Amino acid sequence: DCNTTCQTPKGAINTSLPFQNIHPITIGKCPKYVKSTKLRLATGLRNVP
Amino acid sequence: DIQMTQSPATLSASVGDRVSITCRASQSISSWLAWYQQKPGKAPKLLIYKASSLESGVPSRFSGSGSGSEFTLTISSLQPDDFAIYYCQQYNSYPWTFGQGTKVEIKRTVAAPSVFIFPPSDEQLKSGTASVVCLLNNFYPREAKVQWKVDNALQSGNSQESVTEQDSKDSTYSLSSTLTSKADYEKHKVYACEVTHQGLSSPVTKSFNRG
Amino acid sequence: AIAGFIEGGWTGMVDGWYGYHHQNEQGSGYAADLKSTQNAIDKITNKVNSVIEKMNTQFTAVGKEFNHLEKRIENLNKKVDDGFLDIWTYNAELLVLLENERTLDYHDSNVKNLYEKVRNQLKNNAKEIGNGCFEFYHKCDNTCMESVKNGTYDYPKYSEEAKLN
Amino acid sequence: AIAGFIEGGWTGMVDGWYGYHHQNEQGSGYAADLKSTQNAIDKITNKVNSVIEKMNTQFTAVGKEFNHLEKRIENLNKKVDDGFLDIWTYNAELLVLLENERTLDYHDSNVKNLYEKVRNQLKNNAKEIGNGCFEFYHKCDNTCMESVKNGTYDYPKYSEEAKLN
Amino acid sequence: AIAGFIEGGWTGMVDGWYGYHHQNEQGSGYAADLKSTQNAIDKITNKVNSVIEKMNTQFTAVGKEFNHLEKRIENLNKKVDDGFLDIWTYNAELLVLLENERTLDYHDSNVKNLYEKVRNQLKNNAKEIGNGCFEFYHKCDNTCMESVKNGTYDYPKYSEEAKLN
Amino acid sequence: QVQLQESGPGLVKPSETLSLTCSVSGASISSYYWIWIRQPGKGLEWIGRFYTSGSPNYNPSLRSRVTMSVDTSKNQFSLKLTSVTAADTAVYYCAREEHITFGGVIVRYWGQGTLVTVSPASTKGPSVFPLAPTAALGCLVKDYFPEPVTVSWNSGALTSGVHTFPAVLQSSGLYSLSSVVTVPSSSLGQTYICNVNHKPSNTKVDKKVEP
Amino acid sequence: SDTLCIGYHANNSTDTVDTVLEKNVTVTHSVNLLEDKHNGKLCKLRGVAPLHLGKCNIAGWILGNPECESLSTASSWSYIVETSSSDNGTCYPGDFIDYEELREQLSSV
Ligand SMILES: *[C@@H]1O[C@H](CO)[C@@H](O[C@@H]2O[C@H](CO)[C@@H](O)[C@H](O)[C@H]2NC(C)=O)[C@H](O)[C@H]1NC(C)=O
Repeated sequence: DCNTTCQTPKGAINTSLPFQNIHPITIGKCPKYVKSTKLRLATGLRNVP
Repeated sequence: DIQMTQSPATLSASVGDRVSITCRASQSISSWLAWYQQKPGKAPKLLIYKASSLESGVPSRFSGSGSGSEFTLTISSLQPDDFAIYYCQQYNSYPWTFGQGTKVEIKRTVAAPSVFIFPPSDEQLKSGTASVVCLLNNFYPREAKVQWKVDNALQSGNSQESVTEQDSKDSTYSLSSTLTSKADYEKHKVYACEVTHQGLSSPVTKSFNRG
Repeated sequence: AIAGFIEGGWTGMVDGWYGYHHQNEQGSGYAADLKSTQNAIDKITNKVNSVIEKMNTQFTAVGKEFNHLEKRIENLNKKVDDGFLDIWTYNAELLVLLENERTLDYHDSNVKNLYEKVRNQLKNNAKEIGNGCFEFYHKCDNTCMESVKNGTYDYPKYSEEAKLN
Repeated sequence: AIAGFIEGGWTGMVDGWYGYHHQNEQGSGYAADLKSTQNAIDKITNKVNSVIEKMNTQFTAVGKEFNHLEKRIENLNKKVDDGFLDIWTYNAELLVLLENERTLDYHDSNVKNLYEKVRNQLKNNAKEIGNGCFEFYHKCDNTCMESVKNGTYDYPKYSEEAKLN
Repeated sequence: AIAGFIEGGWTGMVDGWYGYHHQNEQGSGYAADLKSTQNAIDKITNKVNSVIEKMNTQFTAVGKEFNHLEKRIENLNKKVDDGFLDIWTYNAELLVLLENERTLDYHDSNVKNLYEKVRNQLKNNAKEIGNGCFEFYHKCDNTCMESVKNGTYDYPKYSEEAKLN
Repeated sequence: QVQLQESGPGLVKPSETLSLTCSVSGASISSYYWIWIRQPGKGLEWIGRFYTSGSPNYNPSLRSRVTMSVDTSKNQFSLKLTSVTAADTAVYYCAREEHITFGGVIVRYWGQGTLVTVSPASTKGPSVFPLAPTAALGCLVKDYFPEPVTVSWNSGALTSGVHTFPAVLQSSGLYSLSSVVTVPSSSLGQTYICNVNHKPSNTKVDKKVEP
Repeated sequence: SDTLCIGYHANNSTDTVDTVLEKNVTVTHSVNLLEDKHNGKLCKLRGVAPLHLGKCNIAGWILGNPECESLSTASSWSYIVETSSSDNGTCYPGDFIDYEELREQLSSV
């Protein structure tokens, strides 16, 4: 009984973020499929204790 | 410092309704605004920090919006558990200042009170004071007239009532009216509690005979 | 600035991204520059939101069905999907690489422009030990220390005390 | 530099992007540094042209026609069009965001490197009031003022006059 | 720094990207700063590899065949190919333009941060002639010259000799 | 997740010095900024912040009277409010100030709050009376000072249908509280005891409520 | 004797980011632009429930195969779901002319 904007054969995704790596075949207003394992964007500074 | 002006002061909406609480800063505070939920007799729970960012474990029905001065907390589909006082807090500069508060109560279908009457225990009677207690149990709305009677005689300014906070499951209230003797109590026989509520067709009377 | 001349960062400084550590007769401790930390967050939030919000995607069903005598257009459909995959994986990855460089460069600028505001106010009254520190040749009380922090420092009234030291 | 230490810009300076305001006995007024303004334009024109000219588009007819029994390949055509739309809207938007940052950073560099050429020539002869200005401790005539502007300033002949002031 | 204040580069400096030219009684010559050259290469190799390696392409056969009664889907196939062509030519070209700017800016930073380490150690003992050079007011032997290079220079023991000069 | 626990006098006389202690378990007292927040009636007011190393900050409207300290050995955080009046009668909360993030600095973990009354009036133990009896039965926690009183049923076993009422300030200046519970009338043949704790008078009493 | 220092934040964050010049740079704070999580459920798209067919495919459902009797189509759906067990189609052998085209046109009603 869940609600979604993007549907995938293995399960619904709810974001937000511009990119996904769940599944290439998607139905709806979906994030663009990429082959990346991570797309981490630094916000803080270089951590040197 | 910065004055946080909150609107509304009180709010009453049904389950499924959209609720909007507006906070205003006396100067531009960028996006350094937090929203807290304070349940009765508890410490405030953080719902939204940084004007719009949602706290981990908080239902997505809660949402924040705004920048500068005008800020908005939104409960998209109100739930019986959402009964609380909601607070906005700026953290742009010191001192940190909170909003005055917004109390949200849950609107539901009319429920008539269960009326109970309690005579003063023969233990209390041994010290020169008698307290007759009337209980209105699990009712909505909160408002009810509770009038005391010793014969047919209506009682004036020797009674005090206390109401429970709205039940976080079925959105009902409980009211306890207390009539405080001993020489005056031993004088009279019948002790009636007249209950006027919008759910009842006519006033309900629960009484006892002394003995 | 970051790992440049100022060797490391402080785990002791708890309440901000950039700030100051002072030491005098009244005491010592870390104090976060709130104003510069707040701006840094406000600009980087704008960066994070810009990368996120500018992606406005159309309603699309990626899935298609073709029979045993439609393999050519099936492979055309695959070429379209694999084409978008390669374009997006490459652009998204490089965007991250380029923005992370700019973000860490941005933090370097803020730490440097904070050192070059303290140095810019003090001159002769304190010696640059390096490592981001200024050893005062005079008595700098908590008001003197706070006057540097907000940028309302009075130079001449300590220079004569600094000259003998 | 821009909104950094130099508070605001001049509506009075009419004929250039960066320049100088002087004040002496002979008079006062705004004078635009033509050479640095000209380079700035020449580099930014190259930036604007590079974003424009590098788009070399093929002759294409985007329009296609499919009957009532060709909805699958019609939707494949839509996926191709909506795919290019999303790629181009996203890349064009971010390119603008990233280039505008670089352009405003470029202007900041030019204003800073102009201040740090005047400061670099003067040293002791003028005090840094901040706000981009230098209060001379000596008589700086229109030739003295122009000698700083073109970068042929003579330092030692005013230092003794500056020392007493 | 590059073509900024330091006029030109040295063909004489053979073994590094950035370095020093000294001159004293013991002799003269070019010496490459190995540590800063090594880092510069290590960072730019990472840049070159990042642009190269992040391209992970799918196994695809671009070629398709359509008969005389399949011109619409033939032109759809051409639109897909010409679409990818335009996207890739534009992105690849601009990426090169933007990265080359950043690389030449990176080299400028390294040359500047090397000058502003020598200047940062010396102060009064040598005069800035400009052009990237420091004319010592005292005897700076090969050990003195090497003490500046590695960043372990002793300032006070020459200042009195520099004061009279 | 970290625990914070407020401890204090509960009752303090006018012009005296209030001393409160925040006992922290789960994290080090030396690693974080710690804040005091009080609510009177009125909304929330931020007292100030303190850190081991260092430089505290207090609200300008309180600066002259407030002092904060950290005990590293007992892992404790203290508040000292001097020359107190009736305006200082509030529920005092100790909260942790989380390290800088993208948010960045926000109160997430709070204590459960401690009530402090400013009055020359003396401490008084309550007299507990049974309210004898679906059937309703209760306990009357009568004549006490100051707040609060904790009431449970069957040593905390009975939770279902329990209504502990907010206290009422009587004509005497003392407090009266009622606590009721609705049980099946078939389940009375099954002991019902109310446990009453009033901390400041050190009154601990249990009471069997029988029909 | 009196000192003032300029510095920057550090914590015990082990989050690493990759820049164009440097790999595995440990940072104090970060955000993930990639979504790598799903609820593992076939949900309602646009607020409208999907048409689930179970042991039947579109051919079996639309023609009214005897094995597809215990199946009720709603007034509307956002998408159609078939399973790996959707083997019930044309029980009598033959060709369903423009089957895929009908499937595409029935996908959302
Ligand atoms: C529909 O249901 C199933 C398909 O899953 C059919 O049952 C099998 O049919 C195959 C022929 O394809 C036989 O080889 C098997 O022996 C059957 N039993 C199995 C595999 O469970 C069934 O015949 C179909 N019926 C209709 C009316 O379409």
